Amino acid sequence: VEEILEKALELVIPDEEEVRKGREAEEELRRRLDELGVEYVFVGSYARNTWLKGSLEIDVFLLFPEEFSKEELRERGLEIGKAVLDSYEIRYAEHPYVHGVVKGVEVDVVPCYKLKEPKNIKSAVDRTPFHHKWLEGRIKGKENEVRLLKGFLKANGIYGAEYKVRGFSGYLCELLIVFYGSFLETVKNARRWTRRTVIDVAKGEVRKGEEFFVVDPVDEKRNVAANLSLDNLARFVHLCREFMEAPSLGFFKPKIEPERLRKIVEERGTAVFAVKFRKPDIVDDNLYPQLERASRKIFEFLERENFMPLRSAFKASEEFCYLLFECQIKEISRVFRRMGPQFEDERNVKKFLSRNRAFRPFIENGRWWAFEMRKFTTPEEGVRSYASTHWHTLGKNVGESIREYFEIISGEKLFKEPVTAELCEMMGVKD
RNA sequence: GGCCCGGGGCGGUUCGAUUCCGCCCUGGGCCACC
Ligand SMILES: Nc1ccn([C@@H]2O[C@H](COP(=O)(O)OP(=O)(O)OP(=O)(O)O)[C@@H](O)[C@H]2O)c(=O)n1
Ligand SMILES: [Mg+2]
Repeated sequence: VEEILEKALELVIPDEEEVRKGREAEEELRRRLDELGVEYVFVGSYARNTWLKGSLEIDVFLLFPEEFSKEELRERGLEIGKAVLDSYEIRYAEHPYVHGVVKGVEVDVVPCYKLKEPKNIKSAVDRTPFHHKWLEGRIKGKENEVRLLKGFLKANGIYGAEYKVRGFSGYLCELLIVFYGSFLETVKNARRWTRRTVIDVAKGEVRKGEEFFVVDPVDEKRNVAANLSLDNLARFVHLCREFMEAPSLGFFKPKIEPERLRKIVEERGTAVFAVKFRKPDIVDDNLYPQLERASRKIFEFLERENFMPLRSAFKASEEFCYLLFECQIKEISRVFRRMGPQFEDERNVKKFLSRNRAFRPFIENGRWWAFEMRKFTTPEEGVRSYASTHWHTLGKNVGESIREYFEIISGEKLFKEPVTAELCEMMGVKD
């Protein structure tokens, strides 16, 4: 360990050239903003020197009086953001902000209400400046520890808190370091975390609760780890146990033949198909929760129709989106048996038998049963039907897109699509 | 936009639904975009 972590610092700590570049960009931002005479404050990992090597992104916050309208914040904010960046892009889900570059560095110009007491927030990001003040004096000296933690989560796919990841936010990493004292202590204790572990940083306590909860020092009602999924919490805990057991530098390093994949699927004997549709032109933060719903809704449909679904997944390229499925049943019989009433109450038995049927119901164990016919005998046939009539329940945007067009890609043609990596992961193909 | 909790109308399926699949309207929270 001791040694491994030393080498690890070389992958997480920014070199003197990247730091300079960030400082050079910092000064430029101040000079441009001072010329406008705007009120701003630097926050985030850049401000606390906790940003991960190769992930430099400066956060500048524009402070506005709380009396201001949210519309005003949006208009003035974007006005200032655009006038201060070399080039910019504007694309958000709810809270507005401008993304750009200043002297080769990524920058986020974010508008927010300058308040006192983060109790009742007015804009989604009002806590941020307060997180900064709380951390400034506590994280000073332990920033390399935060970086190891970030580099660890990043190299293993659970670093972002955004929906595409559902992992650990940067701020959460910093609270953990403040709570445990170091990357190693965090990892040692995380091995004992549970799905009901509550970490109260301000109280310096860990208690049992109703769900994994990391209390914000700035607001006790805020769960800093709110969007961390159970499975990612589990992957982290399991990763911590492995790292302690066999301390490797590979834990900080970021981690196939389409013809091989065909052989594998052939050997598994499963039904592997995908629902393909055009990708809605919307933010990742809106797209993903929809693909998750769409993916889940179809998966549940496949389970109640007895196709015995194994797993589902999804891929979103720039063109299309794909919802992936694997089922144990490639084809089921046309008939099935519907349970009827007990022979005892004749009223319902009469109604049951009056039903026009093709085979005539029988008695088994004191109750009537009837052979009914399915409307589809293959997983693909059912999904084609489901997705055509229930598109409205597949997410607001993903559902409307599927309404205007979708297709079921199966067999040979499916391995030609940009989903091969996703399938391998989904099927547990190893090597 | 997604999730959670709660109201008020419906339709389909079923011998049988409040409870299965869905659809309108609506109240309150929460999360992602910093
Ligand atoms: N889900 C989020 C996202 C952001 N923030 C706040 O916004 C700040 C800036 O977050 P961001 O710029 O997204 O990342 P950093 O925290 O700066 O860390 P890094 O850029 O390395 O990801 C955080 O410090 C935190 O106070 C938060 O509380 N919760
Ligand atoms: Mg940043």
